[PDB]
Amino acid sequence: LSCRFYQHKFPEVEDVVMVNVRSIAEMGAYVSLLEYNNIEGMILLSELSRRRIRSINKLIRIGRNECVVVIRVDKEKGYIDLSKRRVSPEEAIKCEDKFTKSKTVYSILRHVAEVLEYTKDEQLESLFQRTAWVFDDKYKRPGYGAYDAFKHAVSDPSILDSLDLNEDEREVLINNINRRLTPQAVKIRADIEVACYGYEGIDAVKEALRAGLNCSTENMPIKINLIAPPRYVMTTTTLERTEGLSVLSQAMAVIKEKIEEKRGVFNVQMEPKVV
Amino acid sequence: PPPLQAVLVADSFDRRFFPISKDQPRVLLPLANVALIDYTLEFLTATGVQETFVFCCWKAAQIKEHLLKSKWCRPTSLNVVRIITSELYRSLGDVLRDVDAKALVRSDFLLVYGDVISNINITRALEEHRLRRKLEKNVSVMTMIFKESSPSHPTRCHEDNVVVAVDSTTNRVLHFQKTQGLRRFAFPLSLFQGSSDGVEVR
Amino acid sequence: QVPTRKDYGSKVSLFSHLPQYSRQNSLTQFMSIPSSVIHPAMVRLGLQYSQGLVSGSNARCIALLRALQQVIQDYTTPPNEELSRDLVNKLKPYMSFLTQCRPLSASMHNAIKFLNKEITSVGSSKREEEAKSELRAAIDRYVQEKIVLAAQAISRFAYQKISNGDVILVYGCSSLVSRILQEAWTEGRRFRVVVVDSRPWLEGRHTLRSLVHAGVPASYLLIPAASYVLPEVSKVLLGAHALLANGSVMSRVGTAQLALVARAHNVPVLVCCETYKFCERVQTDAFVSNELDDPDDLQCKRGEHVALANWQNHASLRLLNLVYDVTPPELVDLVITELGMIPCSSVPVVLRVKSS
Amino acid sequence: QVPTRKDYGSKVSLFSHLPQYSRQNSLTQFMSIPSSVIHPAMVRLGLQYSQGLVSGSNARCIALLRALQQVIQDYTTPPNEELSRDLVNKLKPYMSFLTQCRPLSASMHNAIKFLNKEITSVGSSKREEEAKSELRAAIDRYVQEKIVLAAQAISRFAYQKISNGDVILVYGCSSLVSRILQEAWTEGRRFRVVVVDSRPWLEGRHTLRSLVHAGVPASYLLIPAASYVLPEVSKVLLGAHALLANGSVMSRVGTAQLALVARAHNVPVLVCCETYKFCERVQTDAFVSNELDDPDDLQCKRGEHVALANWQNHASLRLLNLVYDVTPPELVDLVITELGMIPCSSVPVVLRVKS
Amino acid sequence: GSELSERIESFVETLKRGGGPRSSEEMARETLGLLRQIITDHRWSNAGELMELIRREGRRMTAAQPSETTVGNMVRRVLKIIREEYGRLHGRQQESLHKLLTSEDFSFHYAQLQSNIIEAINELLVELEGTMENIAAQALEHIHSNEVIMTIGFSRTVEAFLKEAARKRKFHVIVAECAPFCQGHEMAVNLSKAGIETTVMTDAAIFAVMSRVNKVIIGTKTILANGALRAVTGTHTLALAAKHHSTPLIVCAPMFKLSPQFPNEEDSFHKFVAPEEVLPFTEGDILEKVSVHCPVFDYVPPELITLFISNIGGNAPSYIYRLMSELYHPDDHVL
Repeated sequence: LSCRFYQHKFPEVEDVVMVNVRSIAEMGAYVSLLEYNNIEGMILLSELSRRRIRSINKLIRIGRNECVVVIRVDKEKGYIDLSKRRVSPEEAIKCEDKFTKSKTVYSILRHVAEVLEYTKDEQLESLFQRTAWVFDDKYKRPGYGAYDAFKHAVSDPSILDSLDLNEDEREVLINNINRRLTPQAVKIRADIEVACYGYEGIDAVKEALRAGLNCSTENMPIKINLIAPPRYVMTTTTLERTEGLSVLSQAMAVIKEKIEEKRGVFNVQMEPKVV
Repeated sequence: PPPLQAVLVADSFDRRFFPISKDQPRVLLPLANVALIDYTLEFLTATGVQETFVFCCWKAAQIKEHLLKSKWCRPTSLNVVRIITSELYRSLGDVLRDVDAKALVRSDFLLVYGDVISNINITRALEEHRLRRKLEKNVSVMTMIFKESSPSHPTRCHEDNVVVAVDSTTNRVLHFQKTQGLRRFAFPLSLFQGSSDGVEVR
Repeated sequence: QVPTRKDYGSKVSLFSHLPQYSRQNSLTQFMSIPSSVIHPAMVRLGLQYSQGLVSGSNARCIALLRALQQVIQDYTTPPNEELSRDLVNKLKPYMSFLTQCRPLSASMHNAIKFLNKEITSVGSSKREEEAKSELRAAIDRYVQEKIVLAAQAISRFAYQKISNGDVILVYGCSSLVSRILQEAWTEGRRFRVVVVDSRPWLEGRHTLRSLVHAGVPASYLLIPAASYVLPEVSKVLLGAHALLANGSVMSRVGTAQLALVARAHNVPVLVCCETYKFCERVQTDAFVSNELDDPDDLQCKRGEHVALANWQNHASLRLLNLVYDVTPPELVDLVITELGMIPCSSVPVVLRVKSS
Repeated sequence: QVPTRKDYGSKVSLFSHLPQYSRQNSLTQFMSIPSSVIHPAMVRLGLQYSQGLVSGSNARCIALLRALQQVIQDYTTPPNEELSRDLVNKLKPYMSFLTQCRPLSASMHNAIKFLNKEITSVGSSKREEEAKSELRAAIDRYVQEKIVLAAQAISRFAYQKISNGDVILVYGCSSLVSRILQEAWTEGRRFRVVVVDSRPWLEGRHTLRSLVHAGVPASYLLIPAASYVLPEVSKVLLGAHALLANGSVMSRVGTAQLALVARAHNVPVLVCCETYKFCERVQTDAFVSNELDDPDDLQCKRGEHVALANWQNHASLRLLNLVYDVTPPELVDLVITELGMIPCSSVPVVLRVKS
Repeated sequence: GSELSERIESFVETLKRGGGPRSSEEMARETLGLLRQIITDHRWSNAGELMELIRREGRRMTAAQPSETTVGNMVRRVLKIIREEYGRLHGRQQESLHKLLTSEDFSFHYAQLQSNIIEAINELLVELEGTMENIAAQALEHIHSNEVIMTIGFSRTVEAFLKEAARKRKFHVIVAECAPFCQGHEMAVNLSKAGIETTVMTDAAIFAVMSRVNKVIIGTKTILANGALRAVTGTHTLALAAKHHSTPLIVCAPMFKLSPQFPNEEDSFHKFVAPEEVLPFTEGDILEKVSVHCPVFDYVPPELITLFISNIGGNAPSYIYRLMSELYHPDDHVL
């Protein structure tokens, strides 16, 4: 029960690919292209490193995933020639990201096929062809297109409605997409010690706390609570932690300005951070 | 838990070093070409202390000047040192009263003197103290550190020799006294009424 | 496919990790007469390895390379395949069968590695006939420059050490030592040779006959009596089946003993070997890697009775027939190669300069 | 009959022929409280042997001889019996019990042989109290002239080998070495001593304390670091539990190792031993004859855990602590005896002139 | 920037105060990562300036703890990598007679240099991943059936060696505890959990038991220029006993433990620690007059070593001079 991650059965010249080493030979290293349904490949002895290499075991470490570009492809003999000395870190990291998103797509579609109890691999191939490759061709970008399409369809299932698989199949796919790729939950917490030893001490502290809490945006209520008599804690479970940290920093700055205006003292015990 | 803190009393409120201490504080006396304050600061830093308070009264200017040029006052030091001076200090009790007055500490700080040579890591002792405090709900107030030794060692001076009666199963101090000039030690019976199961005299 | 040869008798507990066969048991009794799985040339080569018709390391390497040239000549590339990989994949079972017939030697291992490298380097865009001809020519050049010219150079180098009126002690049978002695005698050196032999092969009679036919005065004795003749021996010249990367010399079973006894009598030790027998592996004893010959070869007739006739009946009785030993580098003075006269510790250095 | 002591734990395959007991398990659990089968002095001596209260070879021999004197004092010959062989027959089970408590040492073996020869030599016409008094006096004289006078003579002989400003390396604890060093310091020689110790007994602290109390400068280190201090060491002075007929020196486990490392550093080796510890037996290694101590003594607390706590749970794990080892005669330069300074190969000669 | 300096301070403080990282492999990995960060997160114009910066950082790190030679080895490996890259990308060594008979500057910034260097470092890190497995894979060609192996102390490389060998053969292993830090107990119990039939003894019985030992397999802390070893204490005695009985002594050590220094720095060679382990503080007054020394390392001459097993295979101690000539440059020895 397996299928290719992309529509092409064989990679084209100069495509950076994930491989998994399985043995060693005189020519080089046998591998299996993971996203091409475990077809065997070859990393040549003469392309392992830019420098002078002594042995195969120096760098291969059989049993480990590796990011290798391809130079020569021969489909009639099933010969695919790879190379490591030509890849670069940027290509390596983008290949890893592309591979992991394609793996997530394959995992969700395999789960759909399993929950629909398709024993034959041809049925799984048909399901993977109807949904993934349609969007991949529509966006003209293999790998990226499918993952982006499911990410968009997790919120609005209108795109997934155009699929012509089935009603139960569509329901299962929607449920899997909404239960797998919708982990939107983040908490930003901070601690601030603000107090004023003035005439209206408690009043100024309450006013500063209210002014800080008023800066809370929609779907992000800053639940300020008193941890210790001199120190309060701001906690807010809001997604998009990149914006949450900025919101917490702005609220802390506003509270500090309000406290300093009321002739008081304020300090930041702990900066905003995730839970 | 908050970062570990430490109160470092940089002035011994007793004159055991006349006339040497009349022109140089005992804290700045070179032991092995290195001042005692450096040794105790290194001990505090190596054991995980992240904030240190030095309370120096006698010749506090020299101590301040020496500390400011030391390694621990650099911006790269993980042990932040705060220098507080006052001419009104007369004893360690005054230092602790000032600490409570200004509320320097929040929980489970370290009390050491400015002339302590050590390499002790207090991680296990601190964990035991915190666990005991959590289980007993704020009953254990202090955990004193002792070193296994022999009465005949040169380090065991007659002045600071101490005999301690403890509960062997919970490491609780039940009685504590100094043996300066005493040829015979005495222990009250009230020790044995509570922890009759086990009592040790060390 | 080809089955596995059956172990014969009971092995020593310390040598239980090595295969031990019998000469009577042949692996070809379970293979088709017009052999298909194994090439007929390889079948004949394995048959004459197992029966002992080819013994010397140089002879074994030459026979392997000849049979391998025949295999390459008969080889035809399958459709929809590449020669540079199919040839190696086809050759591997032949090597496994040859190992089953008799464990491979260092020279054969080096030759196999050389041919694997040569085949791997064959271009994918060249004609089959050209590739086959180039492989045959490469095998011929390897044989020439690694045996013939090497032996000539080693003889020329060893002519310097051999002086007039000295005594040279040789052990076992080796073509290099015999050629060195014969050439030295031809050029005008006058000397004696003492031949040391050992059971059960008794292959020192080959070099004894060669020296007698060459006209060199010779003496013959068994190895236990070696300590008797070393007082009048001036040099100990030995042949090596392999040189290891740590300097240790792998050779016949008695060789190391001689070196030791030579060290007891203050006699210089020379080892002559060709550089293609240099091995990058290392071993410190004759236990981790060796070959157990037929135990029944240890039986000897002393009078009218054979003591070890039915040795299988005694359950606690074991026989081992070792064929190799390892000599530490501190018991060897000279190594004579086609590169020149080197110390015993320069073996890796040569291995470094022959690989680049 | 005295029950057979049970072996504790699993032994090494190469040492399966040697007994291995546990310090906690004693024979007296299966013995009458008022000792009847064996003399109370003998059971007391066996208990203090097994628990380790008597360790030194000379101390063990002296304690055994005192216990034997106590046994002889209370001995009463049965009617229609002769003392000469009845006493030996009575003593044999005592020796068996003592061997059960802990294997006998060379000094104890020689003392037993001497006492048996003395008892056999007692005439039949001798009257009981005179024979007992003669045996007691013979035991006392043997102790005197074989320990005290021998140690004095050896200390006098070793005074000439010790010069001013030299370094002497000693191993373990032995009364002879300590006496030699203290007397040499008293006479006026000035030197240093280096004390080498080994686990688990750690008995070098005894001689370290003795040297400190005597005033001799001393250094302390464990056996693995010995190869570090031998560059500055001038002589290696060792004590011997026994000298064998082939010249081999049987001693504590690290003695032969120290001799080998000292030979590697070109340091002379002196061995001090009394002629009553010379044995007619020979052995070429520490395997054929040795003693296995309690394996649980090897457990040590490093940090907060004992790595070998439940070592018997692991089926394939064995613990080995030898008690003695054998130094070949070629690693020893001097043997200092009351007869003088002799080569290591003259041990049988002494054995020839002492009988 | 600031984070790089903070990491450098943390590394040097961890080095000079106590342990960390636990394993030598992890320490080498951390050193290489720190060197990579220094190369990237810092501005240098010429290759010589980068070499000077690396020299300063390596000098500080080695002065933090001279006994940890792996940091210096990584620094010198990085310097050699820089030299090789500059020479290859600028023009086209090792002071031989050939160069003397047939007859430099490190200026001239080239843009392609830096990235290349990084790649090389990554390659280095790659061979740090499979080094232990590479060493262990060749254990079956050195252990035969019913052999008697002897080991001193705790070594992860030797542990992997024996655990891989035990999957197909039965043999006996004796472990001598390395007093005072009896770390041999941990290795003994670890081997016993694998059913290797292990025996434990104190390291005072090395000579007595060597007569029945077939092979000695040990680890090491540092391999010196002439093939000598800086090993745990008691290893010199073990080697002496093995040489006396002519039992081969195998050293299983990776290639990053090779240090181009010679044993003439005897003063800092051993690491002397508190004498509490040897003689406890509870002894009393005798501690006033007694000198106690507790070295944890000792020097083993190359003549007592039979073989060197590393991730590149087997070698003799006579070949070590070549290996370092392929790893470090002669001008980088002093650093």
